[PDB]
Amino acid sequence: DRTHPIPDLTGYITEGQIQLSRELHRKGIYPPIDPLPSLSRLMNNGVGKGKTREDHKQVSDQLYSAYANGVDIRKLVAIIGEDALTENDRRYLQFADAFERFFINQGQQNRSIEESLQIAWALLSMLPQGELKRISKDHIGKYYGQKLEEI
Amino acid sequence: DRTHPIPDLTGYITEGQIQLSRELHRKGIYPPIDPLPSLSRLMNNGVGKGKTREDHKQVSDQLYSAYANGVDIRKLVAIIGEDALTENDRRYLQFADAFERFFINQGQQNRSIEESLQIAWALLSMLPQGELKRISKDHIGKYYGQKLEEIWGAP
Amino acid sequence: VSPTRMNLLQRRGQLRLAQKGVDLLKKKRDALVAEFFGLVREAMEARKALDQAAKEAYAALLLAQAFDGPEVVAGAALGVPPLEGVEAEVENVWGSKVPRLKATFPDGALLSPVGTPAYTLEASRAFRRYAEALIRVANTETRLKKIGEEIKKTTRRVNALEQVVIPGIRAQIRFIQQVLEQREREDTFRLKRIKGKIEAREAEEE
Amino acid sequence: MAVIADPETAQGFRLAGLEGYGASSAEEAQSLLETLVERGGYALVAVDEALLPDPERAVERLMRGRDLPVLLPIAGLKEAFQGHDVEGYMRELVRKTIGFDIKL
Amino acid sequence: NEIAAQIARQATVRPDLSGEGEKEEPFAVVFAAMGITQRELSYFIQEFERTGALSRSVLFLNKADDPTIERILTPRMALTVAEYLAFEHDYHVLVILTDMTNYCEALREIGAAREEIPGRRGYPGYMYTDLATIYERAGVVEGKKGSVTQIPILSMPDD
Amino acid sequence: PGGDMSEPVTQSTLRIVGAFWRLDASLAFRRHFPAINWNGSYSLFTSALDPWYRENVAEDYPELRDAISELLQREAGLQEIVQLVGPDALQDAERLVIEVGRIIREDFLQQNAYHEVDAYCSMKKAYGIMKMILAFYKEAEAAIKRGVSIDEILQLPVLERIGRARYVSEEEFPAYFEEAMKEIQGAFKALA
Amino acid sequence: PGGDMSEPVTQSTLRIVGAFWRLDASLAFRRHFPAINWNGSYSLFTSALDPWYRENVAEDYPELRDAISELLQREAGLQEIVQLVGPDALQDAERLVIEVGRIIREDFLQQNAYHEVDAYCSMKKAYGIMKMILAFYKEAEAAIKRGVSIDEILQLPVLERIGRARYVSEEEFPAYFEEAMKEIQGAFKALA
Amino acid sequence: PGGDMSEPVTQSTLRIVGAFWRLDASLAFRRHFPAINWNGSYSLFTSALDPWYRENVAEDYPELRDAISELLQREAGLQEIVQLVGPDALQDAERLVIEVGRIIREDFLQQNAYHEVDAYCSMKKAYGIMKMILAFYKEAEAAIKRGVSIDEILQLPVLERIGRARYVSEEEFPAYFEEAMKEIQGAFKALA
Repeated sequence: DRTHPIPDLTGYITEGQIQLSRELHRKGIYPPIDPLPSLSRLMNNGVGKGKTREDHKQVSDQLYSAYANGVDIRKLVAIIGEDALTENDRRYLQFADAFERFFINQGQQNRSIEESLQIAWALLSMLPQGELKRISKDHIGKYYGQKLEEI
Repeated sequence: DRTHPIPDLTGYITEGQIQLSRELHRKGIYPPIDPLPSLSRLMNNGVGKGKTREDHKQVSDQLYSAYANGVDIRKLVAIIGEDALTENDRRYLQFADAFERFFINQGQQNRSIEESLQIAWALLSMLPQGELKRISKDHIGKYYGQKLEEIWGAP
Repeated sequence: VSPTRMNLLQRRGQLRLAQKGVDLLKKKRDALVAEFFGLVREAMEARKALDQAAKEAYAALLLAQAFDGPEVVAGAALGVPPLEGVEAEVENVWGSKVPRLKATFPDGALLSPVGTPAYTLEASRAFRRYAEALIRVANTETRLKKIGEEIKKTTRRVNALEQVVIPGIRAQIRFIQQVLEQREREDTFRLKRIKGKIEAREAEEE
Repeated sequence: MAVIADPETAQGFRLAGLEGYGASSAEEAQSLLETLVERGGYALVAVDEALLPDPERAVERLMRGRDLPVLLPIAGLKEAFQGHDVEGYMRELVRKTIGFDIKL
Repeated sequence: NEIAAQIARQATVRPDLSGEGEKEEPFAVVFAAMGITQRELSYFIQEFERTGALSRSVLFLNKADDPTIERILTPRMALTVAEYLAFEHDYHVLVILTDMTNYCEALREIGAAREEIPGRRGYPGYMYTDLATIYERAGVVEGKKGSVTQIPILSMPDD
Repeated sequence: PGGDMSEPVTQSTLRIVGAFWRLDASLAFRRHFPAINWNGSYSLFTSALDPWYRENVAEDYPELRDAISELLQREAGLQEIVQLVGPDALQDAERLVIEVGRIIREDFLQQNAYHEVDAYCSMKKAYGIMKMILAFYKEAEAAIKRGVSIDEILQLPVLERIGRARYVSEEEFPAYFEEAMKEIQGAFKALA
Repeated sequence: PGGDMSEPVTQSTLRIVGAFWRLDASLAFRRHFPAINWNGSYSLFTSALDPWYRENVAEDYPELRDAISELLQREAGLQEIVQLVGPDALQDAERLVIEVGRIIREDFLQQNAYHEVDAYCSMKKAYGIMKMILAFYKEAEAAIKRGVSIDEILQLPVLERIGRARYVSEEEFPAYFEEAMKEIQGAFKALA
Repeated sequence: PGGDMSEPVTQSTLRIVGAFWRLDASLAFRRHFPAINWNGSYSLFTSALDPWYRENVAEDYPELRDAISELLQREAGLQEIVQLVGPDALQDAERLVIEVGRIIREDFLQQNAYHEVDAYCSMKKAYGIMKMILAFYKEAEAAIKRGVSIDEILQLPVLERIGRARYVSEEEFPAYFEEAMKEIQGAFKALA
């Protein structure tokens, strides 16, 4: 219960939270961190030009907005058949599942920030341009190069 | 409500229950005892040979399963219709009707255990042999085939 | 919904109704699926019969225009009238109406009962069987598609129930339960507090 | 009735009281069958699978409100020799109508 | 508040339909505000002076920055004046009590300061009798012409 | 308070009274009076009164009352199917029961208190109304057994007589009843 | 406490304030900021301010505002439908409503608080953006009426123009707005 | 009180115990004993207990256990279609995984407490049975990929043999296991 007094009152004092999901644990994922209900308030002071790579904040934003659509498309696929789709709903289901299976489920290994961003761009590349309307046009011309065939 | 404290603690302490139902009551059935949510927790130890007849337990189990099936089929026929059901399903339907009209609705009579088993077997015989999957073959050969006679020509 | 005891019991009634309706819909779907798999076999059989009956008309039309006259067939086709007696019968299958072809299609009532060419005669008898088998395939496949539509409709309904209504009712129920427990706890704290207060005051006056 | 096939068989269907035609192009077929159905004086049609496999992606947009003229695919001149694969069509129909690959 | 002001502006009896009586003298509005805010009070006063009904209206204002325990007296004073006017000078009075929720707040406060046994949600146990001593001061009397008509306004807390 | 049937006073009363008449807010909102919730009410005197009824009202009154109660219970059973599949999906053998439920609920139970002739109602009047309602039901069921569609049954002009029944005065009522009975018989034997 | 609006402080505040800006967690879980639930909020001041808008923003500003609000209300209504049947089970009008609703709430209601430009937005800017969105809606509606499908509507190039309108600075927004009206007109006029 | 795991005592218990063996009634209804549901249950001692297994049982025991667990997961993640259509209409690999799930939950998990040999089992017996089942599943998968049908494979004479390993004594198990693995390899060359 996220509304029980303990996590509730703790939520008003801290600067964010990392919430764990029981579904990802059932699926075998580890560390089962589901990114929607999680938050980090102080993130913007620590990332950006001259602190991490330049594309950090916008990559995060676009990744978040893309994964959020996959969850709800995958939700309605569970009511009506998986037949009702377009070219792009296939894209979003595929992105959501590849996300849960490669970005989150990292195992016990220690990834730097650079290879983390590399995986993130490889996961965004399996969407066309134009849908990535959260990032600007320049560093997508810069970083759209690698695709996920690197595992 | 079966979550009110009184029936809740009584369920903690006792060994089962006999649930009366409003539906059987309003349909003119007495005593309106509802077999599906009722349960006796120490029944297995007091039935069988040396205590009652040796077919008691399996007969009760078969009656229970057949009644549940018939009830659900009665709910389904309202949307599908009796012409679109298999033959065994129509049998189950007619069995459930005769069950709640002869077995349950007994009135103010005093039935012994042998007469109760008679009526039970007469009802089970409405179904086809071979659908009776909880009873063993010997009991079938020994009691199956009896027809409703004492229940309509005799009180 | 206002949180009370009456509302709570009503929500529990609703949840029980929903589950006992889910299983009923599942059983209806099972019967539909039986009908569907019974139909598909005869449908592919009628399609095979059509396939084989196509070879007869094909054989008749190949050597007719080739071995016999190439233009006599065109003349006879322009001669024989077309069909406008193709009225279609209405049919209901599981509470919905589908068409059923009942084309009149006479046999001897049309032009040239026994006529001049040798292959144009027997060929005209072959497209008879061609059309008949074709309309049989039509009548079976239309009902097949209808039953499939009803099956996917029932599936959609079942999933809608089991993943939208039941969780919503469970959440409502637990919220109401929390409210009621909270109020009971508040009132008992208040009672204990007043009891102790008056007892302290009375021990003061003894 | 009607059939959009090779005109070489369409004349046989003419012999069979059923007008037919075609020009071996999907585009003209799906264009003038619009008129054909707006001139919907017939109970059914037939079309070779080659000109278009599924006549619905052609006519469903106009077959709203009406259901009497039914559309179904038929084999063509090429398949008449080699034959048809009934199972391919039946399986590709059942897969969509029930949502799974079945009967293996 | 808009509905109440509209009713007050438009209300009238129809004696051509009953046939009896032909006087059609207007109502005299008694208006009691308990815990009213400046916004709603401004709206009410401007509406009343627009329709020209201040010359025959009595007002008992208890704003939200006024003391709370005063609200125990406002309804009783308003209804005393209303009863007097009606059953002594044959007026037809229309009483508008602008918020009873605030009255119940003040009641609960003074009751819990005194440490009684509280009722359903802390509200005192005598709230029914207390509200009845206010509402039941209305109606028409045998052998007199006046009348007292009440339109309480309350705000269901969570709808 | 709050219309809560789980307060302590209503519970204390439930275990003392012999009859219990339950009002419901839904039928009350709809202006449908007496607004007695049939599902939750009951009476414990219905057995000890049967002699008085058989001697003072009509020899077969208990059986008619029991038939009506069984019909209402069956209709309440079908409501749980209607609520999830819709009323137009039932077999006509079931739409008949739902429609007879509607007819009973709005032509027998519902009663006008301000009408100078439906305010009070005798007991032989109620006997007659029940008798002809269930007579029509039995006939229309026999009809559906013969492939009669359900919709044309719901258009027979005798339903207006059955609806106007409860506005007939107590001394006019016997003629109205003896006419409506033969009319209901004819509404089916004549179509043949 | 639980985000529950029935708690005493909230219920006591709602009786004295003039506006009630309700936040929502669901809008913040998908990174839609400022995450205000436009269905549950209200404002009692909006009427006294119209004589100010008519002189200081535009004479027809209230009409724009009311039309935008009505569009949001309609899409909120019919999305409950689309939840169970998907967007293909509803006609082209509802599809257009849904797409314009997405456009409204992703190009007008959202506001990046950390962007060097988007963080602050004037009134003329908001008027211009509402005007663009409504112009496109009317044009696309006439078009879908006269026989263009939805896909060429969604593949238009002017949508990228409307989408980036909030990132254009204040002092150069008027020229962008004039050009954008030009293009909204010309992408449909050259589209017959 | 009635099986709700959310009550305070169960919630307080689940915060300190390391394993939660979930007995179930439905399993006992279909004569599956001991009625432990392998879906709700869980344990937290495995990760710490791996080395004792790697030393005292075998060097690949954790891998075999992971394989059996994933196989059961696949089998259970497929119950919707097999309830919709039935087993005998499935594909090849799906029918294979269904039958292997059955072989598992009928020859490995199930145990007869009244039998005079199966009542107890060593660890090496369990390891041997798991290795047998994994070998058979590998061979069956390769054969079905090769072109054999399932109906031959379900009639192989070694199914009754692998289904009989529950009832062999602890002394006569090792040689039994060796020859059974030999035969499992053997029937494969017939499949190729």
